[PDB]
Amino acid sequence: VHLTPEEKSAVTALWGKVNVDEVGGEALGRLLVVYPWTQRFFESFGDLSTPDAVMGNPKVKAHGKKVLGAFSDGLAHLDNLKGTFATLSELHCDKLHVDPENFRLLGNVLVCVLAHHFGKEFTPPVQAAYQKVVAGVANALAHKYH
Amino acid sequence: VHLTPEEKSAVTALWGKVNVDEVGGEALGRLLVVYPWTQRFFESFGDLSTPDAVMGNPKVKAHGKKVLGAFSDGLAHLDNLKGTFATLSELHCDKLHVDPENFRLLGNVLVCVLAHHFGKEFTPPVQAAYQKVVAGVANALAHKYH
Amino acid sequence: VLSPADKTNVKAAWGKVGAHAGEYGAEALERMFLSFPTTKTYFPHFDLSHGSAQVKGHGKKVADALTNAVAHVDDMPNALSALSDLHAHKLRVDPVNFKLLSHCLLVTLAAHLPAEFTPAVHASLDKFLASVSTVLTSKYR
Amino acid sequence: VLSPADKTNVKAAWGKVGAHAGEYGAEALERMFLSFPTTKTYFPHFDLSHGSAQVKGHGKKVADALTNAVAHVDDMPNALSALSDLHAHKLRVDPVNFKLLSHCLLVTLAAHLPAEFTPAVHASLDKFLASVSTVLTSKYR
Ligand code: HEM
Ligand code: HEM
Ligand code: HEM
Ligand code: HEM
Ligand SMILES: C[C@H](Oc1cc2cc(F)ccc2nc1N)c1[nH]c(=O)ccc1-n1cccn1
Ligand SMILES: C[C@H](Oc1cc2cc(F)ccc2nc1N)c1[nH]c(=O)ccc1-n1cccn1
Repeated sequence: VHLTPEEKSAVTALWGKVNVDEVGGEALGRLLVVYPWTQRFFESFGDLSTPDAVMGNPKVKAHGKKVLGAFSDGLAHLDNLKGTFATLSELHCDKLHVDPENFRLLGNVLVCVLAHHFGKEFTPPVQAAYQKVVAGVANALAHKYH
Repeated sequence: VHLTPEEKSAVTALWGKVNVDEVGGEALGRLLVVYPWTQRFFESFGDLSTPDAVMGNPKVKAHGKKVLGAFSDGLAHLDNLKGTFATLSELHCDKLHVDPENFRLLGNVLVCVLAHHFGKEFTPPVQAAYQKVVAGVANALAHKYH
Repeated sequence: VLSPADKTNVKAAWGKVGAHAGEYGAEALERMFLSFPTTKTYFPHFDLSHGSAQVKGHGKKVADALTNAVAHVDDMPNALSALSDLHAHKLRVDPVNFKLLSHCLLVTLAAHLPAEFTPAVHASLDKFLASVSTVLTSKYR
Repeated sequence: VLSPADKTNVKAAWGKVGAHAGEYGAEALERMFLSFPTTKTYFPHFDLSHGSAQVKGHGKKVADALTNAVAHVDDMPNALSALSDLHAHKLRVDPVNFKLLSHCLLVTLAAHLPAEFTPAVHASLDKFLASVSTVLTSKYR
């Protein structure tokens, strides 16, 4: 992913302020509420029957934190996203059979969450830089399908 | 794209019987009729206002023959689709900005056309082999985005 | 969103299937399982061998649901509510699978009814299958 | 397909936008043009510089169409027929672009109305925008 130096600076500064205990769980929770077929992949999490049950589920919170960690790994390796996500791509494709469109959906839900947390600070140029990042992550996760 | 020896034989035998003057034009024509926003990329073709105008349009027929030629080239280079179509992918992705979902749609319309022409001979195992082919071609056309 | 001509085109094409509806349904499923093997994950409990009675039986149910959808084309959320409960609430079928089955049904119709499978009819059937798919994958209760 | 709760959630959330409707519409377009530059191809005739009066004017038209869609949520194909003709027949907008604008509107609402943007409301608005998108990209005449 190519970011301009101004984009790289704005992306890094915002990311450093991300609440690590909330943002990931909220992005995953919203994926499960907004796109309910994604719940099929998380039957071991128990109760996901209502938005309140999803958002307060500790497995959603913990898994969401792992998902946030992987996006963070992407930001540390923007020049080698395919290589960084190789093992994750094999897991999601070959084992879980997650349709790649769902990767794009999660990336965009994460962008909605960053907007929700940062408000006016999540400006249209800041969003544009984050869209390049999440598209690169979704593409890297879908690489083993390609 | 990996085809079994039985798949390679059945794919080659059917492909050898394809009417080179019709099949490509019919696949492109059906893309334009079934998914009408694709017409935006072909404004130089003139009248595309009705299914009969699309199907009898000589620019649709000639361009469809070029599209069929590229799928024919894909079948000859299943082990190197990305390299074979590198220039074609630069045209569609960098110059035309065709959304990649449209490449999948054309591949599937081509499968519908092959079924239309071959009838009972286009058996479910024959279709399965052709689906591997068209997914690979669509993936190679979208590679310059990746 | 279906036009009045789309509804007529679907009724004409689906009417020509008539009594062989179950056969077309079974073939579309077989095509789906062979072409897109990930779809088999929704049917671990099925015998999926060629000519399996279970696939034939299921094919008839799918085809009969489509006949019912055609008959209630303007009232599909109400008429297909039980099937939405099953696919959207219980099974949580990823919508991509409906695009795969829809494509395999179009292939089956193109192979067996070539005179009926005109570009206009292909367009109307594709729209009809997408509308039925939206209803079956949405939670609207 | 929208549930009764979705319609209530959309009416409440879109009602909270109130006088700022046009501002949110303009910001969603700006976010779309910057995040997904391919979308600019549909607007060669627009001044797309930041704070352009044309983008502000268009933003108000988009937002007002959405208000009209909410006001006729159970009769959208009939109420939006003119917009459908424009986007599907005349402009031939690729449906992917509707997903992009819909996402940018959700981002704008998440940034400016955080108290309203609950997971349940986010789900209802996403379904509403997808239903409006299907109507605007279909030829039903
Ligand atoms: C594009 C964004 C995504 C990222 C970065 C991502 C990242 C991750 C990570 C880091 C793990 C943990 C792997 C481990 O422990 O070794 C994981 C597991 C998993 N992911 Fe994803 N994922 C993404 C999208 C998805 C989507 C869209 C789905 C399903 C709809 C999904 C379903 C799963 C499942 C089912 C597991 C296994 C969880 C378990 O152990 O029960 N992921 N993902
Ligand atoms: C995945 C299947 C596809 C294949 C194999 C394919 C193949 C081709 C080929 C071989 C050419 C001619 C390039 C040359 O001049 O050598 C071409 C041109 C082009 N293709 Fe595709 N194409 C595909 C899909 C699409 C789609 C989905 C669209 C638009 C919706 C599209 C739009 C075009 C356009 C606009 C041109 C330039 C035509 C002109 O000169 O006026 N193609 N394509
Ligand atoms: C046009 C699209 C479809 C229609 C009209 C349809 C229709 C049906 C019908 C009528 C039933 C039987 C319900 C009953 O017993 O009363 C059923 C069952 C089911 N469908 Fe679908 N279906 C469609 C697509 C799909 C797809 C795409 C999948 C997954 C890939 C799927 C998976 C299932 C499963 C797993 C069952 C339960 C089968 C059993 O245990 O007997 N369906 N479907
Ligand atoms: C929620 C989705 C959308 C709604 C409600 C919407 C609404 C509208 C409205 C109300 C107009 C003005 C029609 C008039 O003048 O009477 C319009 C114009 C237009 N829309 Fe959309 N639109 C949407 C999405 C899109 C998208 C995704 C694109 C392309 C990326 C697009 C491209 C256009 C263009 C090019 C025009 C003509 C603008 C002009 O010349 O003044 N629209 N839209
Ligand atoms: C009866 C049906 O009502 C709706 C269909 C909707 C489809 C959507 F994708 C989003 C919203 C819709 N809202 C409706 N009221 C209808 N009404 C029409 O004026 C035209 C075609 C039509 N149709 C029949 C089958 C599929 N479309
Ligand atoms: C009035 C509307 O009618 C249809 C909506 C359709 C949507 C489709 F995606 C395909 C076919 C449809 N057919 C309808 N008759 C309707 N009817 C309902 O029983 C439930 C929800 C609902 N709705 C309002 C806005 C969006 N959905």
